[PDB]
Amino acid sequence: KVFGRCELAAAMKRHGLDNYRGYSLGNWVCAAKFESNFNTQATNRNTDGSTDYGILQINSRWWCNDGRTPGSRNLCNIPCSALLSSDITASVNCAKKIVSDGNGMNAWVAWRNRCKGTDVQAWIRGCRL
Repeated sequence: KVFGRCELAAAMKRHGLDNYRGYSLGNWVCAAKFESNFNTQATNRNTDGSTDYGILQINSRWWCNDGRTPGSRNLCNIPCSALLSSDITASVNCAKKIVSDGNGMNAWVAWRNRCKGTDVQAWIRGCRL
């Protein structure tokens, strides 16, 4: 599906995204919109048979496998299609392993370019919270 700022807020929040590694909820919703407007089925093909899927665009050469890449590690140790179902529990689950190594959310090129430095915790406000 396609989400609604608010609708996705409380979902991330039930999945432990509020504050995790000192990133408040707010941060999360914002990387969402500038990665794929809050579109789950959304995939995007980069240059070297590389692909970023769903809600947060977790890219295949590093985190998941879509059977095809000369590199392909599956650090998140899952199947990229886990990433294209409206069941967000494979994206959030993986995000936290992403966030956990070095670069924090600065690893979501659109979070460091569009919400880093802004008033993030607004993204979350009005969504009944």
